[PDB]
Order: sequence, then structure tokens, then C-alpha cells
Amino acid sequence: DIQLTQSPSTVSASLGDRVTITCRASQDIGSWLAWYQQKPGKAPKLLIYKASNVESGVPSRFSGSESGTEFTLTISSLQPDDVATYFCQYYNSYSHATVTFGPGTKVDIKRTVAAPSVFIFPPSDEQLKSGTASVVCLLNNFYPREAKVQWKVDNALQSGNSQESVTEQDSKDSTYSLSSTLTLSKADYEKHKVYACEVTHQGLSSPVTKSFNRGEC
Amino acid sequence: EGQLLESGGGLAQPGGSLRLSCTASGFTFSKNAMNWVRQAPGKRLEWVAGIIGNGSDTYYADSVKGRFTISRDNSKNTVSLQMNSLRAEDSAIYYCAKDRHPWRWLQLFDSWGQGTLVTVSSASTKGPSVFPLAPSSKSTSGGTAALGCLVKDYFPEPVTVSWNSGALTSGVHTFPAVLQSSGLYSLSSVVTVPSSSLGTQTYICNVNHKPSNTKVDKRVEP
Amino acid sequence: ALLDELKALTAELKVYSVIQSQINAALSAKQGIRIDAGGIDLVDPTLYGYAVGDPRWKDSPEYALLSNLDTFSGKLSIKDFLSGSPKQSGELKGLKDEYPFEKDNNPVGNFATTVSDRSRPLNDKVNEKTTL
Repeated sequence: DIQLTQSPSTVSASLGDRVTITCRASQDIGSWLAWYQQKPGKAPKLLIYKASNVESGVPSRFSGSESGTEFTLTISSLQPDDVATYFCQYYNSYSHATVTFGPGTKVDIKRTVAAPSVFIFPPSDEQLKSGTASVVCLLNNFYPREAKVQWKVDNALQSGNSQESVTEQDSKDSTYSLSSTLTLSKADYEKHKVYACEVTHQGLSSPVTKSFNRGEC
Repeated sequence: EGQLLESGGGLAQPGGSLRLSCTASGFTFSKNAMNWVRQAPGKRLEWVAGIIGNGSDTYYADSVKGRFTISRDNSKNTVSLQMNSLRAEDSAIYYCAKDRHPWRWLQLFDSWGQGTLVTVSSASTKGPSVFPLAPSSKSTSGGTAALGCLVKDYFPEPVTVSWNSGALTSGVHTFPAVLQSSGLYSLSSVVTVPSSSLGTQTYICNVNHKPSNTKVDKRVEP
Repeated sequence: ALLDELKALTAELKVYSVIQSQINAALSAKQGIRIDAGGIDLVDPTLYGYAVGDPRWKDSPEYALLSNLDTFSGKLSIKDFLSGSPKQSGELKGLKDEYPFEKDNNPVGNFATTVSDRSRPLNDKVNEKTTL
């Protein structure tokens, strides 16, 4: 069926904000359309409706518009739930998928931006016998400044021994945060003196970097 | 409104066979029906969607064609690979869906299932490499610090973890696993600690590893 | 006038006779049947006598009451048909995607019986809208 691409979208300026997200179709049917929304760790949901005969639209903050080989979603009061979105249809009048959905584009809802606080945390003797080590990054609100950890040991980059994920905005403190961990043998901590995390962003920093030696922790 | 609720959110062996389920609440089969959507790991990849066009109607690309021979009921609506060689590419999240309509009458019902996972792993059960993790002095900023408990490379899920006699679980959160090709899982618990709360207690992490029927506990010190 | 409703019921009965023709061939040739999206397709206008690319199919009752089926992608297998809607025959449920050919209680004969029974209420409506 019709292939699709979805763009652009970025963080809101605030609650109650206005954003407009477009898509392009490789092949034609008319304006046979609907938008699906994916809140994180949930079942997906449905937004827009009505076909090439563009009968009346959608309740509340949602809206959309189409012509040629494009269709678009405008949200006029963008809320903290509203954090991933997609397009669809299959040929009769409603429901299903275009065998692919229109592959979506990130959305997020703002409070004051930050750069991260970053700390290495000391491994215990049990961790050091096991050659394990650990790091944290903390950041108030979701902007986000979406990020990558780069574990390095005496200037050698680490892989095949590595774990990462981001926890959601804290219910009281609003902290975004990102743990990570590394592992080698005790003999690698005898051969190599210093262990480090470089931290890198979509925002304008691959500086910010922390490092430690086994004897001072 | 109407409801969907899945079961069998567990495990299979690669090249073996598997059978999931629905249990659709009060559903009577009609013009509108049920269908089975394959949420891929994290990223919504292209060829994913809309398996089983209507009730029992097998449909996909050749990449699974013939495997997905779904059964029947008024509620069980069962996606199924009963003799059909479940591949590594078939580890995913499989969702019930229903063909909803608007206009306030019947069929205006929230239409997606709770999302049954499918783990594929030839691991044995394995006990976690547990490690509580003290703060660095450098972290002591904004009047705060944090502590971790790493729970590395174990199988199967799930696990219960707590702190300080099991009384400390508010002001605490946990990172889920990253599922490597080796078919293991992990956690990291973290404690949010105010600087006024350091030194005021002995801090301890409690691990109840359900698959090994055993409790392990460790005190915070390097 | 009733000739449009006769044409509508004729579209169902033409397709059910195409299905029966494929079943009678399978019975004769000792073959099992595949009815899913990998099997025989029912969109081709030559099943209904119209030539390849003949614009008479665009208004034909046979293409109209088969493109407008709730399982239609643009293609339509025998199962997408036998699981679809709407029809004046009503429609079946629980039908399995293949039937083998076997010597006792032969599955293709049980399938042929299943199709034949629901075809009889359609023959009643065809007798009606042919004799009116």
C-alpha cells in the first residue's frame, strides 16, 4: 500500500501551545485518514476522522487538514500526555492500518530547560572484584536534552558490556534521569587506571565528562 | 465502554510453537471484528501492522505468511503459531484491536488490548548479580544525592525489590531491562536521598528473586 | 425496477458458482484447497464474462458487490469473500484457511456441503427475483 513519512515536530513552548505536524503519501486514495497516539507504556489511541468528502471534524484540542499528497494534524492546546503520534487507513471507510502506519515523529510538553548534573558513583569492593561500575545523569523537567552515555577506559570506548535507559519525569521533583553501567574483569581494573563516562546531547554539548580511579573510591 | 484483556504474556523457545489469547468483554462477533497488530521493539517499523484482516482471516507479507493461523470463539479470538516455528523476528508485543466507530452509540468503545509480550530465550533460570551502589561526595549538590541497586544479567522476569526493611519504596524508582540477544534481563533501582537523610539510617536493599524462591539483602557501604 | 435486485443476487450466485466450480475441480483432481490470501482471487472480471480491461466491469453488478466488500484491499481471496460483508446470503464464521483431500469423511466434501447449505437461501431469493 501507500508509503508515508511524518514531519516535523519539536517540544512545545508551554502547556496550552499550538503545534502542526505534516505527512507525505507516496501513492493515492484521496483523504482517507486517521491519526493514532502512543502514550509511553500504554495501549495506543485514536484521534482524527472523515474521508475525501470532508464532513465535520474532531472534538476538543485536535484538528487536521489535507490536499494533493499531504495531510496534517494541528493541536491547539498541547497537553502533557501528548507524546507520540502516527497516520493510517485501509480501503472501505474506516479502521485498520496502511500495512505501515505513517511512522511518527516525537512530541513533548515543556517546563524550564536544563543541562544535566552528572556523577560517577563509587563501586563497592564486591563491584570491583566483579569489575562493575556505575553513573547517573539528573535533569529537572522534560525538555529534554536527549542524550548518549559514552563509557571510556584509559581512552578505549566500551561496548558488548553496557546498559542504559531513561526514567520518566518524577511526580514531585520533575527529574528526568538516566542511569548507566559497565563491566570488565578485576585484571582489567589492574591493567587500566581510569574509567570514565563522556556524556553527549542533541543540544550543544559533547563536553561534560566524569572519570575515576579504583584507589580513590 | 467495552474492554479487551490478554493472557500468556510469557515465554517460548526459538523454532518451537506458541499460542496467545484474547478474552474480549461481552463481545459478540459482527460487521466490525478483531485483528492482531505486532508492535516491534521500541521503534514502529514499517511492515508491522494489521495482521489478521478480520476475525480468523490470515494476512501478511511472505515474511510470516502461513504461520499466523488464528483459531475462533466469541471471546478468545486466538492468534497462534501452534505448529509454526516461532522465529527471533517474532519476539515482539502482540496487540488485540477492534474496529471502533464514533457517533456516541455502540462500537464507540476504547479499542486496543493491554499488549501481550513474547519473550524468546534458551537460558536456564539464573540468579541476579545484585549490587547496591553508594553515592560519590561529588554528587552532594542542591541539598541532594542518589543511590542505586544494580540487578544485572538474570532470567526470567519478574522480581520484587525494596529498601530499609521494605519500608523504603516511595522516593524510589526502578529502570527496567534492556533485552540483549543473549536473552537475559536486568534492573536498576534508585533511591532519591536528601543530604539531611544521609547518615540518619543504615540503608539496606532487599531482593526477592521469585524464580529462585529466595530472599537476599545487602547493606550500603563500599 | 427489480432487475437491479436480480443483478445484485446474480452477483452473489455467480461468485458462489465460481467457488463451487473450484470445489468440484478440487474434488475431481483429488486436491486439497487453499482459500486464504495466498489462494484463488475473486476480483478478476473474466469470472463474470467481461474482457481484460473492458470498462463494462466499472459499472457491473459483479464488480460493484465485490469491491464493496468489507475485507477488500483491491484483491479478494475466497476466504476474504467467505468471511466478508454485506451479503443477502448472510455469512459463515470459523472457516479454516486450508482443507486437505482425504479418503474418509473428506474435508473438501464437508466444506462443499457447508457452502451448499448457505447457497440454498440465495437460490430461494434468485428463484423469487427471477419469477417476479
